[PDB]
Amino acid sequence: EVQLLESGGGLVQPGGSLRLSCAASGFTFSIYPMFWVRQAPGKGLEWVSWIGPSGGITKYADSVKGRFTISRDNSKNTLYLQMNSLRAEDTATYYCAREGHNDWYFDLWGRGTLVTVSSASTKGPSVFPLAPCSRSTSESTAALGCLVKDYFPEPVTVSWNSGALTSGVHTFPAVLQSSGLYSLSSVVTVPSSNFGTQTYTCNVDHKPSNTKVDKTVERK
Amino acid sequence: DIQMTQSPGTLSLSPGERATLSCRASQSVSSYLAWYQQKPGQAPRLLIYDASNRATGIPARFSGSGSGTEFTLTISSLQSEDFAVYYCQQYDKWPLTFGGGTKVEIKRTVAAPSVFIFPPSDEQLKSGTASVVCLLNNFYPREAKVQWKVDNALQSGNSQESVTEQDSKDSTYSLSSTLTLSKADYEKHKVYACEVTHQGLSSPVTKSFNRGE
Repeated sequence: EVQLLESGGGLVQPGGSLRLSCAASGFTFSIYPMFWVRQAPGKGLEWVSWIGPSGGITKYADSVKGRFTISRDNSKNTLYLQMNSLRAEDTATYYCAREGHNDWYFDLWGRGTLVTVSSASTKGPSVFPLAPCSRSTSESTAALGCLVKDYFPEPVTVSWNSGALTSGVHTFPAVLQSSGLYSLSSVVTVPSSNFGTQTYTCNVDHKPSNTKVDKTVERK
Repeated sequence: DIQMTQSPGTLSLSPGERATLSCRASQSVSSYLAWYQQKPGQAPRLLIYDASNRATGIPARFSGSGSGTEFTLTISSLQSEDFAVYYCQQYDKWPLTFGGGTKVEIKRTVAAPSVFIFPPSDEQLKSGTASVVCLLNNFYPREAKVQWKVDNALQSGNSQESVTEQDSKDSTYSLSSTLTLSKADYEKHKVYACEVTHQGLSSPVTKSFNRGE
């Protein structure tokens, strides 16, 4: 299978410097030209840089030149992005592409690496139980959950009953606060009966700071 | 240089219905036009290239057309997995430029937003901070409004909100609203209430609670 797996992404202070990796397998690498393209957090797509097969001409975009340089080891079959003096707006997930036949469209994409450019420091979240003070009813459905507050950077996976519970679960997308950190809640909706002998717990996991917490919302 | 114009930026249809997408340039690009599908959480892939040609793999219900300045992606019958975001790029003039995207969203029957209100955990309150959470769960369509009343007092600039994607099984949306206050700020007030306006039900809807010392 034709693959592009890219790596070497993560958290960097601005004016720092990153080297990115795109690893090509399933095809004759040394023939095709290659691209890096980026998409900002949430927003549209934007080309970054190009390179002819051999390695003997490179091209860059305005917002990018002088700071970025694309390169290539044909022998290991691997595309490189070398990144210097990164602005906060250099943040984005970065894809490599390979151009299709005989001009600038992209017929193969990688899975992507996320690049996070900020002074903000890596921080583990706190996990707070969303129990309703709703001690009543009789109302139909029931909801409990989790607040996952003050972390950096993304991502955090959340789960319930270690995998048993999946139905009625909503993990919300993270939200950059005004302090400059992320927060997301994760709720679970389920109708009143089964609860009797059912326990409820968040499995919050944050690999950039190795926090692994299980809070179990106390029922009422 | 050639900015790319994707109208409308979103589209709500039923699975089965025909979807038609508009891409346009600020000048002729003849037929150096390409369409890209990007499923939520995935990479993009090539759908159409050279305006009209399909990349292999891609299924026949996908069709591209147009020429010059004005372009059409057509999905003959919309399947579950065609609910995605779709881009276009002109490749006739340096530099390379991309359309800003059309999101094909699933249209649905109007749906009942269950409301739920969550009191600050004593665990939070200690560290000097207080998050009140309001959950609009499983509803339709996306456009919905929630106000915060503290002692009947209307609030601004302290809450944030968050929405899932269309659910794989019932196609609804859920929504989190989060009011953030400091302990002291919180403890010198009594009624906390979430007011939810929505197409889906009668008059405005309110869930609340009081610190009740």
